Amino acid sequence: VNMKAKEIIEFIETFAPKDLAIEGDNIGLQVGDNLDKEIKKLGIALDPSLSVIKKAEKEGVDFLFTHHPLLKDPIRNFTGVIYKKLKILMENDIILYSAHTNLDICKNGLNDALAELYNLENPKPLYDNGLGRVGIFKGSFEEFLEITKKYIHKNPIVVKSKEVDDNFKLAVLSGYGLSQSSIKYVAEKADVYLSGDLTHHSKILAEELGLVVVDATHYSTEVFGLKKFKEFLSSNLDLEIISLDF
Amino acid sequence: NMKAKEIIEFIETFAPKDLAIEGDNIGLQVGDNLDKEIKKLGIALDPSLSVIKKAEKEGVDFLFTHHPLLKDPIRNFTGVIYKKLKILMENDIILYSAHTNLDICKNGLNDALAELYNLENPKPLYDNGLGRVGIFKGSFEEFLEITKKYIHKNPIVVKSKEVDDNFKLAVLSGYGLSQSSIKYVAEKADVYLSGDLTHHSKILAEELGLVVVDATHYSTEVFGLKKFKEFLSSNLDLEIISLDF
Amino acid sequence: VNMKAKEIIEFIETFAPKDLAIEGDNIGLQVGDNLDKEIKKLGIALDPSLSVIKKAEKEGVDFLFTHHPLLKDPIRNFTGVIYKKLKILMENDIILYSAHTNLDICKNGLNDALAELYNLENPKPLYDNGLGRVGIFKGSFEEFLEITKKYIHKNPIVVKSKEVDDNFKLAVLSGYGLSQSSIKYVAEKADVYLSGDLTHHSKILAEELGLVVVDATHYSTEVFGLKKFKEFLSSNLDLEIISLDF
Amino acid sequence: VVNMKAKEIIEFIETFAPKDLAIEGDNIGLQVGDNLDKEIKKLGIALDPSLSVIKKAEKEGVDFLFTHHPLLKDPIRNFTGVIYKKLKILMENDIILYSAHTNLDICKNGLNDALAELYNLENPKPLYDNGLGRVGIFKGSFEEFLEITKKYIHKNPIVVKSKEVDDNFKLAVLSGYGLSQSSIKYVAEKADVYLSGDLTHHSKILAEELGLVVVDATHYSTEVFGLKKFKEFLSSNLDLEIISLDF
Amino acid sequence: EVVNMKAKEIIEFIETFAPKDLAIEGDNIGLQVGDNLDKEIKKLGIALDPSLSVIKKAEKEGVDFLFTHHPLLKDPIRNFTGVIYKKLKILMENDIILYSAHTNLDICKNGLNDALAELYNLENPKPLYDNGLGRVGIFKGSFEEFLEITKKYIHKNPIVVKSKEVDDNFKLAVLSGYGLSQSSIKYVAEKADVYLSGDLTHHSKILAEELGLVVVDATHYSTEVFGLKKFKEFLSSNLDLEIISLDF
Amino acid sequence: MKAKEIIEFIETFAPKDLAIEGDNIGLQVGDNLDKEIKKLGIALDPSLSVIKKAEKEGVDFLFTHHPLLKDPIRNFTGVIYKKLKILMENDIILYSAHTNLDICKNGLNDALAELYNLENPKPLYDNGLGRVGIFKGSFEEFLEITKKYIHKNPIVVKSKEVDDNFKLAVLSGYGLSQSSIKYVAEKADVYLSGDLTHHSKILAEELGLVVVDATHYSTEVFGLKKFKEFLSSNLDLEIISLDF
Ligand SMILES: [Fe+3]
Ligand SMILES: [Fe+3]
Ligand SMILES: [Fe+3]
Ligand SMILES: [Fe+3]
Ligand SMILES: [Fe+3]
Ligand SMILES: [Fe+3]
Repeated sequence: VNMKAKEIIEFIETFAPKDLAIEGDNIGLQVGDNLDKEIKKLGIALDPSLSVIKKAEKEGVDFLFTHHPLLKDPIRNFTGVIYKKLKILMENDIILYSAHTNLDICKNGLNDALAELYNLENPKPLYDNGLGRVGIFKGSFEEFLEITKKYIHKNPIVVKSKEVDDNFKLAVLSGYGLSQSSIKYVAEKADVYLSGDLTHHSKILAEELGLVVVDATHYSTEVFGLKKFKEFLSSNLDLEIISLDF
Repeated sequence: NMKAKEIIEFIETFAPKDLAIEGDNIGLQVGDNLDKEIKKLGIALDPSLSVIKKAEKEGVDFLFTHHPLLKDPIRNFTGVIYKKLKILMENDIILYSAHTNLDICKNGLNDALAELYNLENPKPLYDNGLGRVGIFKGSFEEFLEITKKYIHKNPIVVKSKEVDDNFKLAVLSGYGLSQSSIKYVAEKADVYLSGDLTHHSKILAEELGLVVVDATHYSTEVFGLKKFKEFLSSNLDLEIISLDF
Repeated sequence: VNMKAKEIIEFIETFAPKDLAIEGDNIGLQVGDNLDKEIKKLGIALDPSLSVIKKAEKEGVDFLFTHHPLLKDPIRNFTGVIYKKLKILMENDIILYSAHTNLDICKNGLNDALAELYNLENPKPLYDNGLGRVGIFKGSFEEFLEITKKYIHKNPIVVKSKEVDDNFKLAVLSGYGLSQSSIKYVAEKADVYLSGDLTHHSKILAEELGLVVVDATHYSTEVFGLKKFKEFLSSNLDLEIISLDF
Repeated sequence: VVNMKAKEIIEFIETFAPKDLAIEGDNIGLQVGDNLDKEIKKLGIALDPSLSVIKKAEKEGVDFLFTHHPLLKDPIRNFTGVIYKKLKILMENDIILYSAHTNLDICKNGLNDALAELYNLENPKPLYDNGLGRVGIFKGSFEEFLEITKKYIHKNPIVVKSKEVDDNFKLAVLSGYGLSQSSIKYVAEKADVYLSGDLTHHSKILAEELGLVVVDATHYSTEVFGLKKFKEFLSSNLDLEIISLDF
Repeated sequence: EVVNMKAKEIIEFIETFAPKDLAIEGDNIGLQVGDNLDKEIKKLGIALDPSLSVIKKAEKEGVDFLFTHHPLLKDPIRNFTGVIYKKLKILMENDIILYSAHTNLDICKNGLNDALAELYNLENPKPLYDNGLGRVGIFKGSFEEFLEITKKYIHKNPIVVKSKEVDDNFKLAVLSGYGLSQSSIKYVAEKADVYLSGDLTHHSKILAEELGLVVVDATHYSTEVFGLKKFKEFLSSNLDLEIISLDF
Repeated sequence: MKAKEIIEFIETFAPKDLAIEGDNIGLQVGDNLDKEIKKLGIALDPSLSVIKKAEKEGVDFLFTHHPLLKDPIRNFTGVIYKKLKILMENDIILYSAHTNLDICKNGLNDALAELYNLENPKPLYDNGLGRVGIFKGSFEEFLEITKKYIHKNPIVVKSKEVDDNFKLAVLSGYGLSQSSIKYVAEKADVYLSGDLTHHSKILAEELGLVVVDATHYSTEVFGLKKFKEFLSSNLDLEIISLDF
């Protein structure tokens, strides 16, 4: 009737194998010791934030799955916010486990979810490492925008660098894909780039290159696919599953 | 009648180059003969392709920008950088930048923000001299109204906690909302006004209880740049126009 | 009535200022959040080992002072031994604070304690960074060994590289001072080197250089001064103070 | 005689000297240019994209400037002085500047092969692992080797005569700068005589210690020999006016 | 029967037994000091360390080829004074060749780690590390029997960190030389119940106790000399050459 | 004289702290510095032929400008074996003063500045390497001095015309790196140094810097001869030169 933590981890890693993760990505077990324990309640979150972790404790979550890792940069002192987070997780024996870029890259992962939403014709990986998707959007720019506003984020920032003809090349990248080097790279591959976390220098670069950029936010472009992932888990596992920051 | 070198001298008197932080690519970006006579000065935030085309169109012969032309060095000349350099060289337009030295100098871009908010006892925010922090003598709502009226009509507010009157306000013009900046400024201020907020930084601010106001990179720098432009206009017998503001 | 964690820390840092610590040394607060909390029982240990931390919990220690830091190398995952250690400290809100090389180097610190035991004439810092002491031992090698056996370690390992005349130059370094580069450096400054943690290649180097090495162990050469430090805290603070691994 | 698009010239050149033959880090390919559909009437070839070469190109109506050496080895982020003057000339005239560097040194019938064939090296092999240089037996006397050097490459090469050289010796050749201290040490294990360019003092001393005979026929002349072969090759195959600018 | 050998023939024989490509990355194996390898060799000396006393003893005993396990230098130098001056002077004055097989001798079949694995009759032995250093397998006996073997054949009073109880038929890891660094302790704690090696220091002792890994320090010197004696016997059996040991 | 006293005299003239970062100056090969020295040899290079000659002529202390090794080693075979064997077997001390001798007062760069009688000489680089000042004469007069005192057939890169009373930079040894050409072109009309190579020649032409390559060997040996005379005037020692 009940699942062990290691069995949940096994199921997740079958869906999104850890070796799909890009170099250096802190995927896998973040916080935990005994993985033979039976799990009462699974929580899903975009971020292992202090609010999310307090909510997990509040809601009786003992297996906390997040997309973003707890720490990118390693530390050797435990004070302030990280102290408050670890204290809640350790005192309550809550396991924290992450699937980050392996969940972005895998089949039916976060980037596939976007490609399917826009029904990309002949989709291909955007980067060599498997991040992102690119293909033809069979419709007008205005229809593309409507889908974006309806399903992802209502007031996306649009950098309308040039006019966009019907049946354009659409690149999608869930999360933060709007770095300067990404703008330069994707400008060679697509007419329109849908992603998150636009900043000023990247906006200027897109305008110079004629790449239309749509910032539908880091949060919404990932949560769209995370919601799919949650349904997938719910359909397949005999486990109570809740979302914490979406 | 003014030579390019005396415009440069005037600017460098206001914002000495050694105020720029280590590694900042400040000073002459593109140019050769600085004895050249300058009839029309253009000021811009960005040396973008459209700014450079506009410079050429308006007959600008000295183009001042806040952001340097290149941050990372290159050794091939194709695409966008080719198009930009071709316009500058073809018209012998001098391109000169004052970047963090203009952020840091007295009455520079960060001081302009500190003065707008009338910060009491203002101090540099970082050791390298970037940013300002001091007491805002008023309510958070009064601080917001000033922001909306003079800087940006609808800033993003990450309202991480309640803010009492006479709070500590830190300001940094441009991009000051990196993850390490959020962590640092959270120890020094109740409210942080800057530009270019992204997701991980928003989350950090909420965790730390630092209220962040993103009035955009563009608007927080342009506010002080306009003041810098009027200063140049008051002191130089030169036609001076702005190109991207 | 009770003193706060921050005033215990202030007292310690007055004796051994953090800026005395050598470059890269992970000194100061290791684990903790609220330093305004009141402290009823201070525990002192050489090592923040798992057994020391369990003993702290068992004995009701709320402020754990150790000489060695919890971590030298930073981490970004929390499992196994470090998980168990942090869990005990955090669930019980035990503060862990360390003074490492700043306690080695400061006046009347661990190296001064050794120099004073041997009544070194005109003692000087051994290294430029302030680690270790060197001066004249006004007596015979045999008298020096008897002092070592009575006060530090009952059976020290002696690498008797050459004969030692009376009134020789003695270098002392508490803890691990017997690295290969230290042997070479100290051989130019002393006839006899008293420290801890001898290994094979260092023994050979000492023999080649004619440097007499006395390994009284890493543990005993630090514990000697740590006891002095504990007495000093006990004399000055109105606090219950116990030792955990000595 | 007809006009060619710039991209068609680049294609031909890269067929002869593929870019993936260039050693790690070498800045080969398009140096300065945007539109490669540009129509080319006159191709200029040079060893160096020097200021005098580029001025000569402008003067002579060159539309496509090929050089062996890249314009920049180390990247820059300011454009003043000499580089400003060079770019201004190239951009004002939209002259394309393209380079094939070590990929031209290494390819079949490239600059090093040209030397190896000149000396009729028996069973020639690549000298370095990366494919630079050639080494094989010279079937003749040291004096005959020197005469060949004098007749075809450079009239008065500097000879570091570290030891006597017997007939049928192992000869290593490297066009351009091949006389670094580390090259001397490496080649001394592989050859009796080393023909290259740009000898300096420490390298001379090292060669004398190791007994390696070094012949400095100069960086310029050892590359220009093969570059002339390359120019002749282009002229035979392309219906283009082709001129040389610094040789 | 007893004859002279050229140095290159000795080197070829040693490298057949312990190929240089077995040595781990960065290990300074091979020719340490020497020029002409056609040199005729009458007397081969074997040592753990190319120490000053070993090199003096080599000179005194007329050793023409000095084999050592540890290389003369780990870190490169560009000045020649003090002890290294004294050492090189003795070798060069007498043209004594100094040659080393270090981790290639640790790793090769019947090398120093195999010697330990065979001594403890390890069941189904495997390399302990990826690079081939060390061996690990089941010790078919009690911990006390393991300890008895250690005391009789390796070192009489080994330091024992008895982090936990050890049942019969436990997993034993062995590493000849210095194998008791902190990172080795952490690594081996996942692969064995008991770790036999040398050069224990305080931090490593604490870590072993935390992890429950039983550590036996039978010393760097003795855990290598055990296999080096085997190696010497092997050379003596195969080469018609006078062979002596210098620091064992 | 003891070796340590010779070393003391040299280091008083050319303190080791004047040497640039990373320069391997001081004792190269030696143990006992109480050794009695009857005969001192001076050389530019501690080459194998110099070291053989030192042995042949009975030299006890070998002073060289260039250090024995720039890059460290951990094996001793081939040429370095042969060199060390000669020095150690004979306990010949090898000691070097390299850039500290280039930089010190009346050192190798000052020797050149004094030969050309440079007006108001200044160090060329911040680290003290090289000298620059006005040459009070014609380019042709400068060339004549160069040919008579330094090197008979210097290579001249005549990048532009040179007027009388021009700014002259001098650097003994290897001063013609690409980065040096660019730097010096801002500070001088004419650059006198050694070891010219192709790319540096092209840069000098582009920049209009006249470069005179009087060779690495001759521009250092000129000042080394002066140093040898200075040692000879002051020390009661037999002193010979080995590669000049
Ligand atoms: Fe993300
Ligand atoms: Fe900015
Ligand atoms: Fe310690
Ligand atoms: Fe070349
Ligand atoms: Fe060993
Ligand atoms: Fe030199």
